[PDB]
Amino acid sequence: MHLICQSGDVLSARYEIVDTLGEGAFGKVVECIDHKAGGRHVAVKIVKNVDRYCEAARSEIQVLEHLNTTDPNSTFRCVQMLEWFEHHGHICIVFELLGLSTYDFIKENGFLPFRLDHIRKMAYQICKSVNFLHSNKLTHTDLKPENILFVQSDYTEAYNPKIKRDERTLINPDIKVVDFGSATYDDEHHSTLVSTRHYRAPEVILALGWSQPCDVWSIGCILIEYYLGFTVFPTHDSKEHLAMMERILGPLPKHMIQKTRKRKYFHHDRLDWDEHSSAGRYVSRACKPLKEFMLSQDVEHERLFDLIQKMLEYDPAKRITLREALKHPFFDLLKK
Ligand SMILES: O=C1N=Cc2ccc3c(-c4ccccc4)c(Br)[nH]c3c21
Ligand SMILES: [Br-]
Ligand code: NA
Repeated sequence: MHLICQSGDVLSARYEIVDTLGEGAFGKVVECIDHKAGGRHVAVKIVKNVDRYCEAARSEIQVLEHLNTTDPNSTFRCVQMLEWFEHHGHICIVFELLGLSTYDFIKENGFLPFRLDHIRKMAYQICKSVNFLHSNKLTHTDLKPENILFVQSDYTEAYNPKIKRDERTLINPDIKVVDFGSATYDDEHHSTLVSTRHYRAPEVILALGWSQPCDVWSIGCILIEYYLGFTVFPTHDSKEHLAMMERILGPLPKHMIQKTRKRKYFHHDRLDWDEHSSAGRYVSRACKPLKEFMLSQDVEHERLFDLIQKMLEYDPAKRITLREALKHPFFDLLKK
């Protein structure tokens, strides 16, 4: 891929590569000049020439033709796909050009959180967008801050005496949702494993089956990360992940424990986790009950945390739907 994704390379006798916007497992996304469309900049996803990513790219193209036809104006803020082509055996998907991902903005700003009023707007848009998917018999399955992009990531920058550091303040917090290569229709095969680990729902970890509610779980994780500026379940070990969950949210429901095929995590229907081991003391000291993460007792913080708590309901059958989430009091300040 390195040989065809360089600055200056031309794709499909039309798109001149400017630079790389980001890289993933799948390949990379590059900003290009569209020399046919008078020099307009676009984003081109160059997909690795590897079966699993080719297949996901083909699936993404189908999902986006469906979504972009149903919502041609992007009222529901899914990214607009413009075209696709093949270039030296790589599938390339052209999209409208967006700004930084919400993840990169956090990272570039030194892992500082977003302001609450921005979180409120971003959350509403994310819920609206994913609800539109949920209304069309789709589950995204891979929601994460890297897949939520600012329409424009421009910021103002000033020294802030309070934290004795320069600080970027986002100008326009409008977002779009990207990456529909894992999105699954209600009547299609469900992989056992979905979502990036940190955003993965307990029903997925426990291999209990999943559907739209697993997106809601991922959104809860995203919102807490927007609030705090860091990932709340940063581990790569499933058992430790579940231990973190229990410290933050309390014990898993017994019926879910009883149903799982992943017997290895449990012993006599409780998590098989030594709280006094090294890893265990770390989980106790670093994690804590969800509400203790609040940085203020002000009612707007309480409202956000009530919503996050409901999104992080363990039992997916009881978890708040995005339809209900859009009516939550946290969003009242957006409404006339
Ligand atoms: O500007 C864009 N218009 C569509 C699009 C899709 C994915 C991206 C990404 C991206 C996201 C996750 C991992 C790697 C890259 C960036 Br950063 N910019 C993108 C755009
Ligand atoms: Br980015
Ligand atoms: Na998770």
